[PDB]
Amino acid sequence: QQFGRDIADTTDAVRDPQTLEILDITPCSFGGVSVITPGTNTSNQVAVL
Amino acid sequence: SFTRGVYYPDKVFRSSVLHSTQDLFLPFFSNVTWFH
Repeated sequence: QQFGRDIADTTDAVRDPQTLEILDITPCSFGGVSVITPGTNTSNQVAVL
Repeated sequence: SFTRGVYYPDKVFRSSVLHSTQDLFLPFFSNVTWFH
C-alpha cells in the first residue's frame, strides 16, 4: 500500500517516500468566525469566537 | 472455485472499511478447469 483512504473518498494516511513510514494526513484547522457583541448602544467592545 | 481469486484491487490502503469495486474478478464458487 502507498496511501490510505477514509470511509469516505478522502486520504487519511500516506506511506512517506525517502523513509518508508506512515504519515497521518489531517485536514488542517478551519472554522467560522462569530462576533459576540452586546450592541452598538451598549458597547463597541466585541469578542471573537 | 469456492471463495478464491480475490486480489487487492489497488495499492490503496483501507482499514476496517467495506469497499465495493468493479474489476476483473474470479466469480465465487465458479467452475474452474483443473488439470493433473
